Amino acid sequence: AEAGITGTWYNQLGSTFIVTAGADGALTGTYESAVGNAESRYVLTGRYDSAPATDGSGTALGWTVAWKNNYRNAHSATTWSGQYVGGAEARINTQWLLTSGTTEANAWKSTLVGHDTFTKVK
Amino acid sequence: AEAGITGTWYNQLGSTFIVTAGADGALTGTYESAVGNAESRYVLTGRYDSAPATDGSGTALGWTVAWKNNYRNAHSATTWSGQYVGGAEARINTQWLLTSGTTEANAWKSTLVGHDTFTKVK
Amino acid sequence: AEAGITGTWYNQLGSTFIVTAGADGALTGTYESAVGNAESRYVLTGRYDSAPATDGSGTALGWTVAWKNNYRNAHSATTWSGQYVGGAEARINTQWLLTSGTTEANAWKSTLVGHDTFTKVK
Amino acid sequence: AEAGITGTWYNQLGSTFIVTAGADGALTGTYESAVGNAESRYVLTGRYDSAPATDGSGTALGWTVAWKNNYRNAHSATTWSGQYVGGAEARINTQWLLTSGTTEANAWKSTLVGHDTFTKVK
Repeated sequence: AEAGITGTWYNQLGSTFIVTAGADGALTGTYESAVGNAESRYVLTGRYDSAPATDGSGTALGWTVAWKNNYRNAHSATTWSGQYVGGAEARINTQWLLTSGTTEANAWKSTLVGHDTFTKVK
Repeated sequence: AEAGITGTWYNQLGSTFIVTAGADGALTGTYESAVGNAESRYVLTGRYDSAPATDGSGTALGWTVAWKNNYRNAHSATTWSGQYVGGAEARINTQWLLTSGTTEANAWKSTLVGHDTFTKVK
Repeated sequence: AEAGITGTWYNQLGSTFIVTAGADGALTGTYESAVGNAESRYVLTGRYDSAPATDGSGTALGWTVAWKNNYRNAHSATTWSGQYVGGAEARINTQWLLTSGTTEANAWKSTLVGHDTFTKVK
Repeated sequence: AEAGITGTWYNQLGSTFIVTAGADGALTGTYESAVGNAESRYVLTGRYDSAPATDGSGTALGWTVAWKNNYRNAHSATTWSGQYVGGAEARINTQWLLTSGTTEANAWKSTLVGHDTFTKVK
């Protein structure tokens, strides 16, 4: 985990994120998107639970990206929840939630759900 | 947002979290749980998208908590995605994803989904 | 369960659904919405798992509604997953997934997630 | 849709389901699982929204399976929400919710979320 999490990751839709896993469970870095009302790099922050593992289990982690930078303000934020699996073909499997700021009347339709798999190879 | 987000929040199950919304979209603080394989305070980190809003919309935000501290290591992490609505009865409505580290065979059943509403009053 | 599930249910946003729980796990009925690109009644079909329960547990169930009737065709369908809890203040607590038909390029943003609580009283 | 939906489908974990799409939006069939506290075939029921589509969009659909048959009673039900895409390599992409019957104290952890992709080839 940590050492193996640090680095560049790519998902199936062409997005990339670079992260540094800090000794005490922190994750900091940037996310560069491929889809959405995104454009350029956005700051990402999150945490991971190291014990993590005498039965080859994954390391649980999560992070958040608010879609605002100096070129765009999409009034939304996405959170990814999943686990890191290391080795030859290390990967981070996640499920995500994207919430948009809405009026109270449209709040029932404010959150989208999806999944993404990230690899060290693109 | 920001100023109105900073402070203590409580949800329906008795959990509490104290957060500080930083000028440039950061959210940092601690979460003290009521349920789970949690015990005491855990560090939380996240982001919010300020524009946020000439049509009284909510401010989108999200944060992560890895369930590890000096008393417990639950090998899991939870991410909350939602929006802040201010005013008299300000609230943060969220949907969350809790992922546990599993072996590859049980990864299909590694993530729980739920929702939580936080208020300034408990 | 079954007998206690049969009847009319109302949720917080003003929607209503009438269902009949059949002896062998079937659920059939109609859903009349309050929000969405819905208008009138739609057919609903689903299943419930009866054992259900010497430790007052809920009865797991789920159903689907395709948003097409003789007045509207929203090209979408919603599925509700949850459990029935009987008694004085019986309720059905659910989480739902609403998927819209999209082109392959927008499929990442095709599903919304939410929750609804239904009661016998409106 | 309909005609193209009728038939046998397989997902990545080895499960199979046979479905018949009825002229008026109904879906009926059986699901034979590969994972879970499942064993054999279970009845499935659902709906699809036909318009469906002059811009090659998918057909939205959903179905439910209660995990009870003459050999097992797992006290749970799963709902799948997604869309059908036809052609050479037709597929049904879905997100699912699996709810277990729990006591009120564990209801916060009663629902698992995941995704599955089904193809006509296994």
